[PDB]
Amino acid sequence: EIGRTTDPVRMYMREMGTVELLTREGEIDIAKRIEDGINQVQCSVAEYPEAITYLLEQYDRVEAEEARLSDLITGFVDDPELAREKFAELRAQYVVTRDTIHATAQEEILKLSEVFKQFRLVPKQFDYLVNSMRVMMDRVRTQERLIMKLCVEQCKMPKKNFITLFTGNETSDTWFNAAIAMNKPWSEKLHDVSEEVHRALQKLQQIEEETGLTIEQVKDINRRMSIGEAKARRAKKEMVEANLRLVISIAKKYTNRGLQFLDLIQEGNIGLMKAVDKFEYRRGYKFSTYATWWIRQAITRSIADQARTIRIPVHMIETINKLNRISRQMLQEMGREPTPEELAERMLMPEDKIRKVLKIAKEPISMETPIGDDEDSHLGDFIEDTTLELPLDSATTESLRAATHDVLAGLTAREAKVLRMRFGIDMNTDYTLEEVGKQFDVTRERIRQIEAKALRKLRHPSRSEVLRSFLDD
Amino acid sequence: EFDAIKIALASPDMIRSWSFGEVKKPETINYRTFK
Amino acid sequence: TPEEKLLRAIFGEKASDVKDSSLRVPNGVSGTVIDVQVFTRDGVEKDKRA
Amino acid sequence: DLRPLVPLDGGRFATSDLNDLYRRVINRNNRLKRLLDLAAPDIIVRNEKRMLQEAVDALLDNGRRGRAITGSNKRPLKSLADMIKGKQGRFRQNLLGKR
Repeated sequence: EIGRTTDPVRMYMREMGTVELLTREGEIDIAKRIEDGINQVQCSVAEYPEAITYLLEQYDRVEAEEARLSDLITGFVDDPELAREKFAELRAQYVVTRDTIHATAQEEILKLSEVFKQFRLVPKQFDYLVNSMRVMMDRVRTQERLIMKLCVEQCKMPKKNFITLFTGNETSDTWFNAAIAMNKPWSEKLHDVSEEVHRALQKLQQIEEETGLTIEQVKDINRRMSIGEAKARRAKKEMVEANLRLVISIAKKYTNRGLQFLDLIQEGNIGLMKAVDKFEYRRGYKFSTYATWWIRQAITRSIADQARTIRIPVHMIETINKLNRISRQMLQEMGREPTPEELAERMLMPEDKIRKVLKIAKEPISMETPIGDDEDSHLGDFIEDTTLELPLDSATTESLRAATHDVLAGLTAREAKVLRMRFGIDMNTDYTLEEVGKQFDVTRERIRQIEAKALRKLRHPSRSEVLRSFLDD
Repeated sequence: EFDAIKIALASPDMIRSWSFGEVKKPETINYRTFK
Repeated sequence: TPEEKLLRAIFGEKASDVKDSSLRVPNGVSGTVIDVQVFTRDGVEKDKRA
Repeated sequence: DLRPLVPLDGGRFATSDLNDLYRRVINRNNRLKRLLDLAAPDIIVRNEKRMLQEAVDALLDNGRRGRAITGSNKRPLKSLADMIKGKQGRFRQNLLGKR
């Protein structure tokens, strides 16, 4: 309905002003939904016996004096060993459940979920094991792709009947193999793909081996997984897209710290996400008071992080901000302004760290700062490179090269060689007198006397006086 | 040394060619040392 | 540089850690000094002429 | 060394605006990666992609966008194409006639 603009804050305010904000207890039912999502994921976790045994393995591991239980469990609804008794209960339940190789297997699995899912579980453990479950889904889907490529598009199987025997057997050698003697266009075409589909069926039966419950169930578990995930992400979108405006307020609270507006908004938005994933509904408490500290700390860590073009840590910026507070307090309580060795009593720092902190606080200058009187000569036109060498220096160095060359010409062969090996003259890195005796295979102290004698001759008047003339002292 | 100067677009392959690294972080200097 | 180590070894002078950056009168200018003020950082101890 | 950060006396620094524009782009890009890592709602990733588009567009020209993003001071940043174009770019100033 609008004409146009660019002003990305404009498009942001627009796209966020679609949603109505909220309604009290609507947010609580949204948190109900997010609890529903974590519920479905934890349920799909507990109904996996392989995940159960993995958890058991980790439990004993950390209980083997390897890590605190917090690396195992973020506690239960209870001192420790409550987890130890819970693990004894679930260990007995699992052994009794694997003692049913279909008499009590499903009742036992519901019982095991209801005996371990009561209290809690580690988030990082949750992520690892759910990614393991997604590994099982990887094998599931890859078996799907393999048996579909090797059946329909490769040799013209009907995929309808192809899964129709997949629906009901899915793992054995008749839903595929009894197809191979169906005498169809494909049936006399599956004879070159027979071995690959055969081995794929072998790996799917290994899936059955490594999962317990049926492979169709191995996909139904992560199917409920994904459904609960959608249940969470939907209405998590609702919560965040509602309180974006709350984000915008405190984002405007910080507009001139050297970090543009929408950067602050996005930082606060990430803080809002982190709040919503941690937000509790059962506290019976208002959401905004929970989101506010989160967004504040996020935005502040941002503005300490990447406001200046030279990062100083959170501690230095906190010290600097305290000094600014203390100065804006002290300027009127004294009257004109405080000096650095006056804040030795107002703040309790060593009275020289105040010096360095005052030194560090300034921002660098843009090198195109318009210099005075509005000539286009900027500061960039005034920054000389103090790294180049003067051409007088270059000519001095090269002429010095020549002088030493024709001096060392005025000596023997072994003397000149010893002095080009001892000092790195016209060669690579300087050789050691040990390397001297290594390459001439000679006496160390006599070589030292050799170079002392060379130095003695080089002391000679009318032989090195121009050389000392090189010495500009 | 060279007869002419050529200009064109630069494929991402090309810009990966010129690049002797991948700048990843907004740091510039270290505020105590200046390395 | 190499070979200045050589010269210095042949004459043995000290590589003083201090580099000269003393304020000098610009070229061509030739006047007379008529006031010399010295400021200080109050933590610093005052010198003789100050 | 073509967008230097030479030190000035007493601890100030002289930076070129290409440094600030690059830092803006790197910040916004890393934040976009950090957003895709958490899979935020499409509103936020849309805003971030707009922000990245604008940042790269300003680093390229710092015009074409109504209000060129000024530096700390309220002056517009000399973008990269503001080192080529015009009476102050390299062409008319430091290549054709030199000190």
